[PDB]
Amino acid sequence: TFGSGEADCGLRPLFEKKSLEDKTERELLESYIDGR
Amino acid sequence: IVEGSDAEIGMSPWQVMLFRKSPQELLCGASLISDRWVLTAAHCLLYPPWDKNFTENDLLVRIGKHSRTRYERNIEKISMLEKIYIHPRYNWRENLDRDIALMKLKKPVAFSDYIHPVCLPDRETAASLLQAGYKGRVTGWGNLKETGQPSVLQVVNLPIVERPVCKDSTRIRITDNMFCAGYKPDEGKRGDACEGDSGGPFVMKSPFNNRWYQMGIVSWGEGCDRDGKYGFYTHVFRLKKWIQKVIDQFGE
Amino acid sequence: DFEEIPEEYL
Ligand SMILES: [Ca+2]
Ligand code: NA
Repeated sequence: TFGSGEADCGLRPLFEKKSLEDKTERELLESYIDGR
Repeated sequence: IVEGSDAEIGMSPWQVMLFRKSPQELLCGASLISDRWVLTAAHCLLYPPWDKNFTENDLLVRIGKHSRTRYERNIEKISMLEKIYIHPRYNWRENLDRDIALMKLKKPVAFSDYIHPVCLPDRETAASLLQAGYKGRVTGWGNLKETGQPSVLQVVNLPIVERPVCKDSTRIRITDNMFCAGYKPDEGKRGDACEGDSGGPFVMKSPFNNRWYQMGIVSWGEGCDRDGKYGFYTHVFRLKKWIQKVIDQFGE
Repeated sequence: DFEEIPEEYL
């Protein structure tokens, strides 16, 4: 809703909540000079 | 979206479709930020040069979709609006500066595996992710070519571009409330938003806490996927105080 | 091109 995020915002039911990844998110994380 | 691919089911659960009642047609894209508020671009509602000025009663919001033309029974939700709020200083006379609007739904929507809100960035998230070279994602049911419509939601990932390069690609005066994204002619990768994608979200995934944040709103471009040209987006973090204000002034 | 939506949403 507002200020810095909210409750359970941004965590998708079919992906993050089940620890599953979509086919191109790796491309994004790899551009933030790599993530993990 | 030009040169993008079909989305996966539940990939962008915050994607919203602004649909006109008569004639029944796709107007723009929008995003769900809570159970009662939707965020979009003001030019999707008000644009006097073309006699465009929509009202509450002329639109419907469709949430939880995948297919572009079918009524997805038992999956999507259709809501009516209670109020539309356009930014007080939206500049439609010169360069679409502050192209943002908030819409309040008549009743709260219930979340599901296909309907979930995206997060709005905080100063620190904005600072670390809006950097030249970092990629974001845009989604929408807009055209596939400049001059060709998809059956399903499309997706494309694009890099943010350095401000000088954005300013030297056009004659329009760019402001601090806009950023541009896209590939350079020299990068052999294409992609862009096109007619029908305005109002939709430009999102990034945080490597610190794994959440998806909405950093921009599709605002304007010159043609679709032209070489030497880029797409321009509204800078959500720079307009956040306006956002907070109407929400805790008119609801939650 | 769009499919009809149920009447209680108009
Ligand atoms: Ca220029
Ligand atoms: Na281009």
